[PDB]
Amino acid sequence: LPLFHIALLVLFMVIIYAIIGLELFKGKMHKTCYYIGTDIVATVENEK
Amino acid sequence: RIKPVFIDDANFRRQVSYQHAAVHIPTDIYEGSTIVLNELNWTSALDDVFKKNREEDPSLLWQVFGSATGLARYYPASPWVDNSRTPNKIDLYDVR
Amino acid sequence: KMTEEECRGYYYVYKDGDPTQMELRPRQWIHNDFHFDNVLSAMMSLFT
Amino acid sequence: QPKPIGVGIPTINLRKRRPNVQNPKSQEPVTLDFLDAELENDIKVEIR
Repeated sequence: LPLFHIALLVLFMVIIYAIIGLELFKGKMHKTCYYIGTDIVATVENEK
Repeated sequence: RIKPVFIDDANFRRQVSYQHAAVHIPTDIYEGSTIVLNELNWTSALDDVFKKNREEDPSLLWQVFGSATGLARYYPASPWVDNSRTPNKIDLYDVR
Repeated sequence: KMTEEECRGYYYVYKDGDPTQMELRPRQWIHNDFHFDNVLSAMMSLFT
Repeated sequence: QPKPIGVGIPTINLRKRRPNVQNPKSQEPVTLDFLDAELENDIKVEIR
């Protein structure tokens, strides 16, 4: 019963940061390093 | 190892050495197991038969003993077409 | 390979899990980084 | 001739072939039937 206001303060910080990130980084992480003329994404041993 | 002399021949469009027999071991088989080093120890008695077969009929092409451990001992000695990693083409040849 | 006498030589790895796209790698008997051999190593591991 | 016997039509996928992965070449024998090396009559079948 007492943890109400803190949860209501977290629910709006998540909502504010979601909208900020939606403004700034929307549709930016969509290109990557493919092999030339291929659909095999190029990485190294431990690189995601 | 052995550093062979490798004259160049016809009847084999490559360079062969009639002095000893060459050995092929699959790439993913260690040469240095106890099983492999025991096949290389008793197959060394084949080279006299290899040579005698070849001297009775000089028109004879490869002679090979392909062993059940992966080895292939052939005569006359001649470098394998593919070094596994010295060029970027690795070879998958298993005698079995 | 399960003992150090077997873990010698080379072996094939398959990229993307494809049986026709392989690479040679020397195989080596590797020790973990946080192991439990002595009590100092066990204590480091338990710390992490 | 000194070339492998072909089966079907070949279809390669460029977009799935890494540049340096050493795909195997061939191991099949050259088994060319008799009635596929000449024109096939009803008499050549009986000779065969």
